[PDB]
Parts: sequence; C-alpha cells; structure tokens
Amino acid sequence: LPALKLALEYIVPCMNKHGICVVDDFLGKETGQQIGDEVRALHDTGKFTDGQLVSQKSDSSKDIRGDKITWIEGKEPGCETIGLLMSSMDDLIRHCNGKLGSYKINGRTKAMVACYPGNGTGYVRHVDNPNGDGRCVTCIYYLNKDWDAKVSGGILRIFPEGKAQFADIEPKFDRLLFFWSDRRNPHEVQPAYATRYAITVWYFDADERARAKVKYLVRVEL
Ligand SMILES: Cc1cc(NC(=O)CCC(=O)O)nc(C)c1Br
Ligand SMILES: [Fe+3]
Repeated sequence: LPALKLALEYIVPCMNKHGICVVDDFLGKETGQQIGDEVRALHDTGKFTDGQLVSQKSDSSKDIRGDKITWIEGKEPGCETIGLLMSSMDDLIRHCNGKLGSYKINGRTKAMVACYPGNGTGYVRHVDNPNGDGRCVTCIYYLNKDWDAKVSGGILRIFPEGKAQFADIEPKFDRLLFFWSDRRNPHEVQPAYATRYAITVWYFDADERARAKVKYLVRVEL
C-alpha cells in the first residue's frame, strides 16, 4: 500500500480505537531481507552492545546478558536500507499528522535496533514513557524470517490499560507495530529462544516534548 492509504484507512482509525496497530508486509520481502542483512552485518561486525545485564553472578565469566542495542541514525555506511525504513516510517507518520489522538508529531529519536540473542532472555514489563518525556508513539519494525513463537518465543505482550486481556504480538518478518508510548501500553518481551531483531523509533509530540524540556532542562551565558 501507499503510505497515505495505509495511514488514513488503517493506522489512524486503529490507533485511535485500540492504541495498538499491526501492519503486515510493510516493505515486502526484498527490502525486508535487505534490512535483515544490514542488521545482521552490524551484529556480525560487533556494532551492538554486549546486552543488558540480566543476572549478575558472584563470578563474571558466567554473567548472563539479554537484549543488545545499537543506535542507528540511518546515514551510516552499511545502514542505507535501515535509513530507508526510517524514512518510510516517517512518511507514514507524516501522512497521519493531526489525526493520531490530538498529538502534533514534530520529531523522533534515532532508531534503536535491538537483538535478543536467543538465550532465553526477554524484557521485563515496563512503560516506554512513564514520566511525560515527550514520546507519544512507539514504532517497531520486525525482521525475523519465518518466526515461530510457539518454538522460539519472543512475543511482545502488551497489557492495554484497563483491560483484563493481553495483546500478544509475534515479532514476525516485515511486520510494523505502533502503540501509544505512555502508560496506556505496559508491555514485556517474553523469553526469546532464537535470535530476535527489531528496530524501534519513538515519535515526539510537540507540546509534551516542549514542556518536558521545561521541567527537565540548555544553559546560555549571562
Ligand atoms: C531498552 C528498552 C527496550 C524496549 N524494548 C521493548 O519494549 C521491546 C519491543 C520489542 O522488541 O518487541 N523498550 C524500552 C523503553 C527500553 Br529503555
Ligand atoms: Fe518498550
């Protein structure tokens, strides 16, 4: 689909109704696999962190580490398709502008590329923006070809505010996910038993981020 049709006819109404929106086959197999290739290249060349310290043993050789991070601006050599992805996310958001909540999105973060190494680690339940830091939408792109969560785990489980039920999102290849970043969407990553990659950017609301800057401060000489 074109960004505009998908945004107007699916993403906006879905986000406003549920605060979670799943878009399958966002870029298609060729581009998706190119992104996968770049992400794996970054991994294989050591551009990721060693991963979140999960268990700190008395000894450190047996330390267990979870999700590995790298921040990608999108102009880096070898990250050209990632930059293409980020631009396509941005086009999708731009063609929603004004219609997602009352938010006026005026910026985003760089891309946080995560790699769960497949050793059983996941990510604890949390809220992305609990303190009013300006992030209003979480956007995640999944690159894991033929992911079977029944075997490999790694479901993102969201606990939408004031609902008994979970929303389980499998980290399926070429899948794009949006959710409100605030307390309406606590979530966790269930233990991943295979290598799981995802690419996250957060979009800022202009007003929230403007007054976050006020409360959190940016110093000029007298
Ligand atoms: C380090 C860090 C990771 C995440 N990632 C996820 O919630 C997982 C989404 C997915 O991969 O499905 N969120 C925050 C607020 C921080 Br900080
Ligand atoms: Fe999160």
